[PDB]
Amino acid sequence: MNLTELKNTPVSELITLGENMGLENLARMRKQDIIFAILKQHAKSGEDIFGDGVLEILGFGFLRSADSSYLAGPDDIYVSPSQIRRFNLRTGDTISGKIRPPKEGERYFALLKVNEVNFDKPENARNKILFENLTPLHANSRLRMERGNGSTEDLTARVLDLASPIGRGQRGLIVAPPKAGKTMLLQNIAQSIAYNHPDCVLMVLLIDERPEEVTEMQRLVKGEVVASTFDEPASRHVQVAEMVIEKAKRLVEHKKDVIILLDSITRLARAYNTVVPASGKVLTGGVDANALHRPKRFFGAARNVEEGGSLTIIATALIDTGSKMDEVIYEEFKGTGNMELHLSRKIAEKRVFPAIDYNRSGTRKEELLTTQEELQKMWILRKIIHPMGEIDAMEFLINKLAMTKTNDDFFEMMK
Amino acid sequence: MNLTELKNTPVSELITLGENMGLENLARMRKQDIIFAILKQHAKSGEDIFGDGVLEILGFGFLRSADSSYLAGPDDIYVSPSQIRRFNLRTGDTISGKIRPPKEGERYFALLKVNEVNFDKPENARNKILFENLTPLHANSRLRMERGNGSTEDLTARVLDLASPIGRGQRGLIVAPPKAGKTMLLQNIAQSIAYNHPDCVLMVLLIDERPEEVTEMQRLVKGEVVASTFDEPASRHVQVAEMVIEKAKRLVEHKKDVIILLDSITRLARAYNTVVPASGKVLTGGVDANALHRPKRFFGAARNVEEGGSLTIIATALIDTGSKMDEVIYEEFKGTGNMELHLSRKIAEKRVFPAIDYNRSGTRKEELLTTQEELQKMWILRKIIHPMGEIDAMEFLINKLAMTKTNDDFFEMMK
Amino acid sequence: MNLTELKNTPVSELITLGENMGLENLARMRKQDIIFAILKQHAKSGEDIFGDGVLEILQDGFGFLRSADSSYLAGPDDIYVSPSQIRRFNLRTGDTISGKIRPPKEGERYFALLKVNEVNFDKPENARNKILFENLTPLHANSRLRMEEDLTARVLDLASPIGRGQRGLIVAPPKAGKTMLLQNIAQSIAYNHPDCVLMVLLIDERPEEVTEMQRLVKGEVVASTFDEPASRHVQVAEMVIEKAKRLVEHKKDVIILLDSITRLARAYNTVVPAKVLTGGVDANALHRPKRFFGAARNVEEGGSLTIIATALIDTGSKMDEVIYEEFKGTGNMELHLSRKIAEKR
Amino acid sequence: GPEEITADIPNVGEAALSKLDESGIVYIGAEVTGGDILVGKVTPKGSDVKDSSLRVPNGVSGTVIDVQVFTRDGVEKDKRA
Amino acid sequence: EALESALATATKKKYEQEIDVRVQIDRKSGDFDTFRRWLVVDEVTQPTKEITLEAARYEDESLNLGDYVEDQIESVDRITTQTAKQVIVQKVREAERAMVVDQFREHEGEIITGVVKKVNRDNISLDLGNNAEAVILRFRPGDRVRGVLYSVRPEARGAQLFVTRS
Amino acid sequence: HYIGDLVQRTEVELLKTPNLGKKSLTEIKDVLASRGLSLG
Repeated sequence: MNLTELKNTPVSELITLGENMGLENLARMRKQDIIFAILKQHAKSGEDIFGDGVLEILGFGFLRSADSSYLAGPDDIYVSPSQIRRFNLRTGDTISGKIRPPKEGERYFALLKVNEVNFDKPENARNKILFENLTPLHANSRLRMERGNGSTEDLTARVLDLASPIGRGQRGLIVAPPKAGKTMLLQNIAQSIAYNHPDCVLMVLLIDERPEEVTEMQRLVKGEVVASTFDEPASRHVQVAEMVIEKAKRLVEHKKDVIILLDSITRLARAYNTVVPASGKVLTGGVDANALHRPKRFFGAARNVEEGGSLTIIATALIDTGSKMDEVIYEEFKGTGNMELHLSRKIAEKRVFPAIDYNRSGTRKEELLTTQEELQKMWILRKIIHPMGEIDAMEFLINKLAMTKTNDDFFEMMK
Repeated sequence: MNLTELKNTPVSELITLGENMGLENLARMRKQDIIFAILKQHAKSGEDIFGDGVLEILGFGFLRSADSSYLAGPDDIYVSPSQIRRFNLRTGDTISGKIRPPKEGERYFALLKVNEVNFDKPENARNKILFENLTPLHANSRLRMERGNGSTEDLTARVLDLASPIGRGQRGLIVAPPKAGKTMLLQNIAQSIAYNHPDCVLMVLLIDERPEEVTEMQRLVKGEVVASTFDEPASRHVQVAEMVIEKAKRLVEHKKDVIILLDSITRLARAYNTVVPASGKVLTGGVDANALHRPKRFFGAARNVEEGGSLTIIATALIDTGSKMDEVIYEEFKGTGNMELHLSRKIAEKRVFPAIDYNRSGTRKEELLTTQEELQKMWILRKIIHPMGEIDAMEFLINKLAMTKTNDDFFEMMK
Repeated sequence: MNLTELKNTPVSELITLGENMGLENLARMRKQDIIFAILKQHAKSGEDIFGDGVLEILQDGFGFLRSADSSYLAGPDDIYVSPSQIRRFNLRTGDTISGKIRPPKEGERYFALLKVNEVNFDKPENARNKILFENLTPLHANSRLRMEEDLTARVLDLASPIGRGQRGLIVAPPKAGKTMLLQNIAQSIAYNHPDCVLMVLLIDERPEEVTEMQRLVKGEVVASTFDEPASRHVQVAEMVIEKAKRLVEHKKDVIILLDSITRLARAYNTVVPAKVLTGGVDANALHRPKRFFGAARNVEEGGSLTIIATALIDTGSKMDEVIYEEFKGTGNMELHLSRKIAEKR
Repeated sequence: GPEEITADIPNVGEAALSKLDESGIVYIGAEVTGGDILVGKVTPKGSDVKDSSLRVPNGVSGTVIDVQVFTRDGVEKDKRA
Repeated sequence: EALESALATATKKKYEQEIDVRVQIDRKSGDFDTFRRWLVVDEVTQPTKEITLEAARYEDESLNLGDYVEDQIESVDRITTQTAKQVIVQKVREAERAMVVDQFREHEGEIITGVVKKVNRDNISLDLGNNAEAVILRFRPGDRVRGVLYSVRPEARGAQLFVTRS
Repeated sequence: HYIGDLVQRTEVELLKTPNLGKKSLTEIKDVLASRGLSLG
């Protein structure tokens, strides 16, 4: 008896099971009302009910579900503050334990006993080192995006590795104007990470995005996809973004490699700028004095932990969107991170993918992820690409990468 | 004796029928009073009275009419909350059944039994999957706006198909300055949809528009034209927009292809910004924080359903109106849609209709609405049109499309 | 028993030490609450408690002793300084006070100061009688602070020799080597002149570079990342210059390694009450960082204050150019870097 | 300050207010007895209003059969009036 | 806090055999709710406001002794404003008293004189005609007392300037 | 069903059962404040 197990079941099985029990007509009823009726009838027998979800502390807290993208629902598990005072739980701690249906006078499921905390025993979670106590360092472990199988999808990952290598805990920005191919590039990164490094928790977070890319992402990648379309206000965009970063931070504290692919750093800045109270001080572009304080907090959270685990955040930026506010947001975020992946619109319109600005790209302290001979080969490649034009460099790169299958054979033939 | 059939008859026939029955002088009485009088006399003999209408739940609700834009009236079909809790009826459900004249102390016709729900069997209407549980789909089916009869009216549709192909479930935006030709362009789209795709449920929602434009649209296109002139307050604009979106969702749940042509997305945004209570926080341009929440969901409701039916909403944006509030609304909703049909004022001043900005126009993911060879021919056409100016592009396009009737002949001559 | 000593101990030792004393379970508790619980239980035994920190006088009259390891942040374990003690010892902002402290009673949230034992790492008798910084005669740089990873320091010495009380501006475009150049300066100062108080004041910087700058040089690195508001950036900048001025009055050689020419100027421009100049800068917004930069001077009676700043030009915004053009006329040393040479590595 | 005839009187019970309506007048036909409340009225001492309601004298009882309300010109009428 | 304490006192005086009623409201639009609380204790003293530990068993006995806030909210007049106004004007005098404390600290550093009001055992009082008051840890009312204050402890219902001589 | 069965047991024994709710416990405490029932 699990909450997520009954929730993933279709409506046909839920209605059929209810009709055999002899209850009210479940056809003209909501899915949550059907499960609520089944859990009540099953609890009257004497059996126990189990549930799970990430805690969202308001004094009381709620265990939001993963299928609802952590949204306030009627079937949320009520977590009294007394339970938060005993185990000292925080926002982001996944609580998987025995639950009970709301009795007379109650409206939410109550937590009777917790069995699993953050996909681990509660005994190991009561004694843990906080994320603020972890000593951060630069990217040490290399996350090679190149799969090595030889498919034409791997071409984007190969160019990315030769331009800006990404490791565990790396924080980069993919600068790209609208209509540049950020969706196909992000899906290629998600597939390359899950295939090469299946141990890294992949989380594709979408904020203020379109519902077309939401169902397209869930049905393409193999992992957890939390999305919040623009149908929700900016307050929900803030809450969903906070629930993901809090869940990610708690997993990193358990020595886990969490990777967040949020293509909404520009929209999240607008989301905080809308929900922030007016202070009477507006900067250039319509940004409040503290509207950028929050997105910089989420952005800077990405770091590499030496004691264990890592938090990787690869976000895409938007430029030349016709609004001066996005330019100020981009300018403040240009000098914030240590990896800028600029994409040229002129090359993108010519159907030349990947349209990556190889000259403007780069990685700070890249010697910690690549060897000495590999760094030299990248330097020789830059000395040949830089004199050629932007379009000429892409045509030169495609013609050279088409001669072989892997980048190792390419570097061996150039020497 | 239906209510809608009796309301469509002229007043001359109603007064004539009232005098033959032997009632009081109906010349100085209201048409609604004549209807209320003849129903009591007709039910006095023993015959039953039947009616219909869309439900508008206030706990109780009424069955409003479509010819009066769902205006609140004292003579409608009262729907008691007992029947609402019995059949689980919601706002937008078309209810048809037997009615009775009100007794002493009542002011509305009571509903006894519902016979037809949403113009379908009640058994198929009670067991259904809600719109919130429908799995979205991409734009697969092509809604070819081209007539093919070689008429000069088809030139607007031919340019639209080459610039922004529209399919089932598409959510586009028609950006145009005032006095550009949005009226004639919308009428041509309404005529092309009703002629090429008669199965689609065409809807025209002209909120806060001129009365002469309202009566002209009803007498020009072949379909339902629900409008709300500027003589009505913003509360009417909210209620009419709510009745339209609720009726549209019920049809999509009934596997119907609804196409809503909206020309008041900016006016509707002002309507919600006017009726929203004072929250205390005002953004740039005099827009409330919760003022853009309602129109963004109405415009975003358009989606393609895999289980059956689709919802297409093509709104028209207004720019360069001299007010900074409309610019903020336009710039906020620009990141929501996936199609921008820009109209150039410089071309409209030269009396070159239609004045469509072919350069800034386009549709993302258009490869799923056109074939491989069709997408390539559109790419070749753009690569030649892009270097030329906006005015020179239209003169080149008009002279080429005028040589033949269909775009297939033009594609064969370019090769 | 010192406050800073307990804040540097690991969490594992604090949990074990607390459980032996017979208190509530410290495993599921914050580090600040553990130290606060230990100090209360240790004070009930009868032992004395000592603390230290840089004084920050509030507007209401009282002040708090900000800790150095917390980057001068208002914490629950701050040492309350009554206004009576400020008027008694003539205390001002920046006076590092170390004395016997006591845990707050029922209803208080800050440690109270009973008796001061040391003022600014010196006897209180030498601090009560002192010459103000405004009375010290300003002079040019006399003593040579030779900076001779060493290749950058050699070029800097041959281009513009930096000495005690120097006021320079390291002008460089984005992606020109400011990170590598600043590390070589910080390493050279801590190695050649370990007696000087090296304070790497970073404002609106990356956290990973902040913890790498702190864990590499041998000195005190008070930094404030972008995670903090502009109001704290202004306060931390004031705490540094006030502490530096007091040390110069105490005959100390302080070297303020400032890297916030643009970040701190935007911070003052953000918190200044609303005169519109070119770039969106108020007329009274650049006066505060001007005295902050101009405070660097050589004192003949004793001590010196050196401030080596790094300018940011060609950042794509005209506001940074006006700030650079205004601060250029104040200093007397500009070290420009070429982007063409930096791109060629 | 003037006095009001509001239906809410300080220091009363539920049974005492049962016979009173939403305005403060006993329903015509109620079985009133001695000691009950007829009309509620408080006078402001300096809110600091004091109880000055009209009650039924001891011993006498009866049934309310008519209630007359006369108000001065200009003053607004109440729901009972 | 003064408003919710006034409503708590008003509800306390309303009931006869029900004491220790509290109410918490910290929102502008959010109305106030009266939730009567009981004292968590393992004894049976004060049976009108005491509760057993078995009520805290739902919380896995997490509620330690000394903190007593948990109960179901119950149903929540213009006459209550009489005692409410008295509490408001009382806290204003306490807030004005704290203002004199701040003004005294700004001009502190001189020996002051005070007049005793009452002779409470181990706690006398002082009088200064500036809406101020001070106490000295262990005279007759009408005599001037010389004492220098050094610290002020947060006494209940408003802090008081503690003066010491030794 | 009768008040005698509930008054025979103390309030502590009644609170150790999941059948009792928050509103029922508050109502029992209010009736016990008058020293009429639920006195152990």
